[PDB]
Formats: sequence, C-alpha cells, structure tokens
Amino acid sequence: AEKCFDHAAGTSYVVGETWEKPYQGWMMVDCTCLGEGSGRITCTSRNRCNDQDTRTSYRIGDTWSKKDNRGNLLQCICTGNGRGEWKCER
Amino acid sequence: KNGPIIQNNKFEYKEDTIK
Repeated sequence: AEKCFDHAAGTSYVVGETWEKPYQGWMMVDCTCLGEGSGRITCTSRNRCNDQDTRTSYRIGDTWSKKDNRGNLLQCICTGNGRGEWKCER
Repeated sequence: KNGPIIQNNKFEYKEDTIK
C-alpha cells in the first residue's frame, strides 16, 4: 500500500517488496521497503559479497581471484551463508 | 598446507525515501 522510492533509479516499491541496489558506488545491497510513513527502507549485504580488495560486488556462486600478502593467487567464491561471507583458497 | 580463508562484510542500514 505505502511505497518506498528510489529517486536515483526513478523506481518505487510497495511495503514488503525487496530489490537490489548499488551502495557507495560499487557495493550491492538488498533493500526491503518498510514504509512507516517515510518511505523507510532497510538494506543488507548479508546475501552478497562486497570484497573491499577488488572493489567489486559478487553474488552467491560467483568466483574471483586476488592476491594474499606474499604474491600468492587466491581463488575466492561467494557463499553468502546469511553473513555476507566468502571463502578463498591460497 | 593452507586452510580456507573465510572473509565477511556484513552490514545493514535504514534510510527514509520521502521527505
């Protein structure tokens, strides 16, 4: 019934609806519309992998590489686990 | 040898979208 607005995307959502949006340029979060008379939203990274090292957002199942602190290649995969978690092997 | 590296970046925020 009540709506939340994304003025940057020109979109709107009803209470209880969830959508993805960028955050701080390169991150991604999942937002839910609460409403509460102010178009209030709650947004979370808990289902995403926002890796500061690579300044890239990954979805569950996405893979990427990066280095450790001694020149070794790490293979990373986004697992989520309700904790914005990922796992790398060195 | 090397075990798995576990990393996390978990956060939440709220914001109003009507003034």
